Amino acid sequence: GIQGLLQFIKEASEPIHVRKYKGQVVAVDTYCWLHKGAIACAEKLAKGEPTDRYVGFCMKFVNMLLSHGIKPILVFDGCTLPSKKEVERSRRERRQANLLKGKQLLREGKVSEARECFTRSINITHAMAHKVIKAARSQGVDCLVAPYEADAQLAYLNKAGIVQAIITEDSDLLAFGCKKVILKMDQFGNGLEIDQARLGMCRQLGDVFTEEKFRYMCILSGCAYLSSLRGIGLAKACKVLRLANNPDIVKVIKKIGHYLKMNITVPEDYINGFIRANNTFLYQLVFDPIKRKLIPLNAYEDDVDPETLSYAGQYVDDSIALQIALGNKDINTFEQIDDYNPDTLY
DNA sequence: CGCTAGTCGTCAT
DNA sequence: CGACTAGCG
Ligand SMILES: Nc1ncnc2c1ncn2[C@H]1C[C@H](O)[C@@H](COP(=O)(O)O)O1
Ligand SMILES: [Mn+2]
Ligand SMILES: [Mn+2]
Ligand SMILES: [Mn+2]
Ligand SMILES: [Mn+2]
Ligand SMILES: [Mn+2]
Ligand SMILES: [Mn+2]
Ligand code: NA
Repeated sequence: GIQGLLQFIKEASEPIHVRKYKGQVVAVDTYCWLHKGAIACAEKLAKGEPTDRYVGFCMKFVNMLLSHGIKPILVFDGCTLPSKKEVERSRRERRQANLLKGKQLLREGKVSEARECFTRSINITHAMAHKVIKAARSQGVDCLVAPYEADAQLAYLNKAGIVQAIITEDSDLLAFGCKKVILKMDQFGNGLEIDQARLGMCRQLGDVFTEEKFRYMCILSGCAYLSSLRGIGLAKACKVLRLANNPDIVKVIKKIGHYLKMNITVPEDYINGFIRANNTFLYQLVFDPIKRKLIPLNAYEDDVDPETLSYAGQYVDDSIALQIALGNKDINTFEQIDDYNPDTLY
């Protein structure tokens, strides 16, 4: 997620109701609902007791969408992306702590604080996701497990014209080049929409409303794939790309201190990591549900060698990718946990 | 002052 | 995933 991006481009946002997309197709970033839903039953999840409350939670949203003639496609995160591994480890660490300190507090009588710890330690498993998937399919709703981050899969579905809008809490989706994004959507259908075309409604951006420069700015502010330089956020990054008159981004980043009148030490690795992050936003693997095969989010340019792009996701055989996308294949064990055949979105 | 970095909350009785 | 804020320059 781009820290503070939603406030930074807030003038491009427009309150809406989802009936706006009646009779159209909308893809969902389902881990947002999953997380919110799992919080409601955190005690039982932390204690290992059985629960399916989070299923009902997600399902009231899905049913709400259906009541307004919306075709939802639930998308799920798949295998872990190397580019993101660090950030993920950090989350795990925090969760681990909040589990121990939680249990600790249960052995000190204090349950009020223990629950506040349990709510911050929930880990969303693939089994839980799959429960949501079965529940959804029982209502005729398509589900799709992304090969890697759902962000990219969603962006792809949007850019391909497969869906008209993405529902998510996550600002990243704009850096991936989503067309339309629906944030803050509640159980009634009220949300905030940001169109890519309307980023020019943000005077604060200047000419940084093109897809490329916007992406550069997001990376420079600090993202999941690369931490910012010391003291650089959206404002500074944006400013740098505004004053930037050179087309080559590397030389810009080498003169970033000059553009901001600061003494910024830029490590040589920061460049390669920037290239890495850029390439990850551009080329992260996704699954074409129509051709049923793995593809990068955008076609490889002449300036990128795909062999160097392992951090953006490893290729696997299309048949495996398909079984993962169907939610048939367990991400961890790669064993078959279900037998859904749609032949008897795809 | 604007801005970044780090801490706290998402559920729901 | 984000919102909020104390404190940084
Ligand atoms: N605490 C919390 N609240 C809301 N959304 C969250 C949270 N942690 C992660 N996420 C989002 C980030 C990803 O888009 C997705 C999977 O993250 P993963 O870490 O694999 O579960 O869920
Ligand atoms: Mn609760
Ligand atoms: Mn895989
Ligand atoms: Mn995500
Ligand atoms: Mn993201
Ligand atoms: Mn070219
Ligand atoms: Mn202040
Ligand atoms: Na930053």
